[PDB]
Amino acid sequence: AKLNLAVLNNVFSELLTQEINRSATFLGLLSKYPERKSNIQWGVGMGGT
Amino acid sequence: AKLNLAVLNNVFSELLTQEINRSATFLGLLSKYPERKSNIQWGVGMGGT
Repeated sequence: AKLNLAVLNNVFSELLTQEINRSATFLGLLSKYPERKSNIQWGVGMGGT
Repeated sequence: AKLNLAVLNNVFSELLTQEINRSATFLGLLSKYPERKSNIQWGVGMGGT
């Protein structure tokens, strides 16, 4: 018959461990640009002469 | 009939040599901590978003 076997409390501690891998490497070097249009159009030149 | 044949002192020497391996290598570098609690509780964060 313990006098504090039901009053002692369970407290965690500030030790959150980052376990999941959410990395972004190839997104991090593509030299981003703000295109506010409907579709990107440029010109490709083949031969023929 | 010899004079000092019965009266002999068998004195030892200062040559105690220990032949045991009481080494603590992996224990001696763990950066020991004191704690006063029932059990350590921390939080491991997984993914899910």
